[PDB]
Amino acid sequence: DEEQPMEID
Amino acid sequence: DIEVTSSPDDSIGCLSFSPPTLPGNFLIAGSWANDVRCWEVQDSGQTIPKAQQMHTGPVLDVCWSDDGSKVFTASCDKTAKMWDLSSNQAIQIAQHDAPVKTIHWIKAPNYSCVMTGSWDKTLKFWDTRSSNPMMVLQLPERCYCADVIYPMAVVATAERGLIVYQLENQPSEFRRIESPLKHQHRCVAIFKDKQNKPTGFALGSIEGRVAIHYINPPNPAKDNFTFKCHRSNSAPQDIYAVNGIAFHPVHGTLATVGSDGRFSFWDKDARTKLKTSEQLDQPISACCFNHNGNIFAYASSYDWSKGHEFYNPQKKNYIFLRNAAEELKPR
Amino acid sequence: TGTTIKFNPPTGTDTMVSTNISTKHQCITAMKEYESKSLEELRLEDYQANRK
Repeated sequence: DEEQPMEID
Repeated sequence: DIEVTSSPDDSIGCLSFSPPTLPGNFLIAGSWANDVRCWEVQDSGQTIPKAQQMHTGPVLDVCWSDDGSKVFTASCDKTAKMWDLSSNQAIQIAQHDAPVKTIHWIKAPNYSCVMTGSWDKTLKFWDTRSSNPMMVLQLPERCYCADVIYPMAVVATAERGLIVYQLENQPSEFRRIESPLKHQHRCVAIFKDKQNKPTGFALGSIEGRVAIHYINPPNPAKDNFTFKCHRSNSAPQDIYAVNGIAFHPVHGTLATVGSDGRFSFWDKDARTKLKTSEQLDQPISACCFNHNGNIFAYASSYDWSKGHEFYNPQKKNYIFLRNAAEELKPR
Repeated sequence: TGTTIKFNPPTGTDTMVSTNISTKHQCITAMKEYESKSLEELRLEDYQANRK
């Protein structure tokens, strides 16, 4: 959909 | 999304668009019915079945030659063929001792060959005209996925093997890398820098996790990262496998397809999720882009992710085309 | 040799961002019995044994 920040480790 | 006319009868495992040296756009697809098929794609999206060839085993990978005259195939019958398209003739150019998983065309300033990665733990190079491989390289395990962008090649093996090769003058190992993922390797793709030179690669596992790895970053502890993806979700989160990963050829951003039946677009520089699609009726098995990145293809097929009990031989296998390169444009 | 053992999604744990969650793994090669082969390998064996 719209931009979301990455789920990074 | 728009379907492709006359799709194969079984599950699709690989896709490959035509090089820029050809006018128009053409799509190749390999299926578990041991067949290779071709479609001329019109500007309107109408697809025209052009030709077809067959193996005695399921086709696992396909690619094009640089000038656009040949199409290479990799099958589970321990062989690999070259398919001249103007004459519609397919002869054998490669032989292995086990199914062939990967196939790539290497255009060096000094040589040109076909690379084959197989489950016989080897990596052979063919000149398309001689029955002997001009070079054989050893892999420490079965080959699972690969990618080639001169002068760099990356191969992922079983037991989480990861090797990078140099291609100048002749192929050879550059470095063996400790994998940044702790699960089964599945797909890989190489990305380039601002000066159009190969700089790193993206590794995907079966654990809904994709790693970004640069060859020589200034600060690898902060530059190289790993992110979650393709996980449908107080309640348990289902972890699905990454079945394919490819980069947009113009915007440098990447796409991913997984066993969750969805495909997502990602930006690794800004570290953000651009889009995520709807849940298809069955997982998405393969994907690729066209030469200018204006067509994104992805195939909806079963991937044996849940075993043979979940294989429905009557569910229709679809190939979809999305004319959206701007969904991958960064901000 | 082949997917003769029935599928059973292995369980695990993880965090998500900031809380603690549980996980089910929906891949057959994530189980201990199939951790040594890939999906294409298991699928190819079920084909040659006519277990489609």
